[PDB]
Amino acid sequence: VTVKDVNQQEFVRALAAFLKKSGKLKVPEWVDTVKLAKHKELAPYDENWFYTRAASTARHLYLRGGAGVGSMTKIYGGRQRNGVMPSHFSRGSKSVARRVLQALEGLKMVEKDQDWGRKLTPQGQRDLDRIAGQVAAAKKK
Amino acid sequence: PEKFQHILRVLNTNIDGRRKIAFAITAIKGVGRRYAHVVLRKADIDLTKRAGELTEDEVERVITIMQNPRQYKIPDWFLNRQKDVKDGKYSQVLANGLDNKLREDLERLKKIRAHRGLRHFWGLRVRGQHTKTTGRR
Amino acid sequence: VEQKKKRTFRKFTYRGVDLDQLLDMSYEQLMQLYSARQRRRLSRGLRRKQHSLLKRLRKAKKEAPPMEKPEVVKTHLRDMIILPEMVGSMVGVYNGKTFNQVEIKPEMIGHYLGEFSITYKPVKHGR
Amino acid sequence: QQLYWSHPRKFGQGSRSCRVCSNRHGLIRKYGLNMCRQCFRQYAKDIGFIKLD
Amino acid sequence: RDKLNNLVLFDKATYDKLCKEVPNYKLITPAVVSERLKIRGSLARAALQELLSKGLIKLVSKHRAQVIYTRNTKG
Amino acid sequence: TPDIKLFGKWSTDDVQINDISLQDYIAVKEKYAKYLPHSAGRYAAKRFRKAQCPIVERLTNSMMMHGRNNGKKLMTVRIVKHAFEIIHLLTGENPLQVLVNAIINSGPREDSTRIGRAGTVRRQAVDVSPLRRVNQAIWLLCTGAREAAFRNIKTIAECLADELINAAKGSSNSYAIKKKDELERVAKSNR
RNA sequence: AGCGUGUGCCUACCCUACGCCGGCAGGCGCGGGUAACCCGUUGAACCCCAUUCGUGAUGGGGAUCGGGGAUUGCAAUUAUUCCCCAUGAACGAGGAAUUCCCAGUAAGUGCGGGUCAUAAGCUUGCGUUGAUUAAGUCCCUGCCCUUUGUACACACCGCCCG
Repeated sequence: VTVKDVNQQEFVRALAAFLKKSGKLKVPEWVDTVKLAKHKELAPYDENWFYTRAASTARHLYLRGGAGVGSMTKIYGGRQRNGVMPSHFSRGSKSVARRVLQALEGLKMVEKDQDWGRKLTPQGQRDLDRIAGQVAAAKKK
Repeated sequence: PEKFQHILRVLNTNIDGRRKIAFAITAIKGVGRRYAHVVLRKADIDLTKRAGELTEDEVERVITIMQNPRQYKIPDWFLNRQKDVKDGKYSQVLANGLDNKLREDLERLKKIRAHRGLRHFWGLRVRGQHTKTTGRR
Repeated sequence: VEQKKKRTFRKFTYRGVDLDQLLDMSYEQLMQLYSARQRRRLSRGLRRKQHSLLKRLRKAKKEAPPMEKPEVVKTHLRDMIILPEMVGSMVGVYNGKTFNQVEIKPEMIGHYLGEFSITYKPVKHGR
Repeated sequence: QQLYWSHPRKFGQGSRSCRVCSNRHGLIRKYGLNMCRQCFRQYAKDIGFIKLD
Repeated sequence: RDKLNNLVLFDKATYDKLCKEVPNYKLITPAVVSERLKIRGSLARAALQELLSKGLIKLVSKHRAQVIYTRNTKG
Repeated sequence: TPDIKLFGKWSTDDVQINDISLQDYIAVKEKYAKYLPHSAGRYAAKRFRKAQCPIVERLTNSMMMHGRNNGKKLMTVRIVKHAFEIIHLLTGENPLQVLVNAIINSGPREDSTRIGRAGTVRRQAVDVSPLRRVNQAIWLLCTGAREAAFRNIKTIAECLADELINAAKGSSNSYAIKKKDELERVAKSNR
């Protein structure tokens, strides 16, 4: 495995947990309260979820040259039920993603990229690749 | 596993116990779903279960948070009554007390004789809507 | 409206703030609190311009005897926001054809003049 | 001089017309042409808008 | 009709019913457990994941949407 | 895959349309085994061509019905794949054989047409073509499964299996079987 | 993913990536772009999926109303609109009737353009996912083909008896 080698769900699942063990990520004190998207029906069932998003994003950046919060809000953004009106896109929160981006920096997984947008760092690139291997290794099944 | 309660009361409403807590709570006037969901998360409960389950302990703990939400990392924007006016509150009205304040507010602008008030009094509409074709039955 | 009890006795606090306190600031410090729509209107209104009106209010507040109501002050500014400076006055509030006359109680605060002069007429189905 | 005589004209239907005919209704504002539809129908050949499908 | 009311917490005796029955059925999903007992559906679920323990029941597909379980692994 | 072209994982070979005449608008694969009940499929242009279409897919298509469900083939393919698995657990066999059987058993042999008849319009017993027999059967079973599934906890894959199995050996438990017998009974009178 | 779109404009003004603050709504600082250069490998949405729910108008549904946050505008009160909470309706499949339709077609599903300061439940295309079903005929309906009848010819929605 390149991270590209591992399936997205298991990769994210494994990394997100690894982050949880590490114990040092950092977390707008909120996270108990927050929905994550105006579109959103209820907050996240796994109140633990902050880690999962972080993993998801780290993987998301590693794939691509550089990304920023607006893109993430939309990615997270689902369809919002206008009620009487037909449903439409609504890019998902900007505080969570930003905080995610800021926090990741602390670990050095990602760093400000040139010309705007955060890019993965070689430190992160190394870190993701390492867990990617661990996941591949676990088993067949 | 275990059993008990079916049928528990919190502050002046009867709450079906069979039901899931978050949903179970939402009988209480002023506890909508986004509410009750966040209250419970604050109140430390295994989210995974039925209102009929849980302890007398956890219950007071839900109520205590429910009527002092601000004091528990619940933001004001999550709240029913921001900006009171009469006291410049923030607040989150609950239970029998929502019907109450609803009455107050309607009275207020009926005293003052404002057109909205008048509308409520005749039992028409107060947002800008056309009244020619609908709300007829 | 000056002394122990005399007149006073209707109270009303606006936003935790008291009418004693209300009646003493600047409209500045009032809109600061909470109201948000009314405050933006006055800021943007601004430059502001119901100037003469506000002087017409104080004027007739003066000439009014010493006990009661008095004469009133007319206007077409439906979009005006009631602020403590106004309270106790009497406003002729136009609706299209009529000027409805309304004393502004302290409760109204933050509301728009238009909300107290109904334009339309209830209506009719049977009759 | 007559300070009296105008209220905002910056925006809305009232801020524009037909360069051809004054009409403030059914106005083609795309590509900066600013012709009312009725006129645009009559002038679309001289402007260079031709029927193909 | 069809009004369904469900026992939403374990009653001992209903715990016994579960392990001493379900080996009977060839097909078991949420619905089976619900109809044949009077299980919540929510507490059906938890009984399925538990049953798959080291199984009374055996997985043949738990498509997100659906578990589909068979009888235990007998003769 | 290279040895024999099985189904999701099921063999086409050795399934025999146990019913002369029907033979052949039920399309298994007198060579045509594929992999998935989904295809670009252009059946519509010609009147016949539909027969070419694999019966499995034909069944899957009928599955995605009701305005909301239109165009959800992925959903149907998913349901079909599950149903075959449930059917297999229930009787071994080839569930595809089970499917074929239900189809063979359900097509109304005889039917009725609303012949003008003067007044008190009577109905004329007529025999029914094999294309119709196939077309009608697949409806019946799908409408059967869909109708059952709707207010019950049970899933379409399951209800489909139940409709398919009961029909494969005509249990008459099935909605479809009862419907077919009703249509046929009507055909016989009238005459 | 695709049709399309933009400022430097007949007279006031653009599309906006990216940092920060805010739960949101949004606020704020930048910097490019007369564009096949930039917004935008339009990283859309259905969908697919690992969970929860469990057949309860319930978590289906989002009406109505209350309070509150913000955006457009000089001015929004008769809600322009948006959000946040709360209040959480009818509706559990639709009689008489009746529209439209043959292959990327019906249907689901998002997007962009027009309106536009602000405002989409609209219209007007576009791609995406994509069937069932006649494969014909003149029965009903509508219109034109002969032959034929007609006291009709403002033409059957026409011209008749006490």
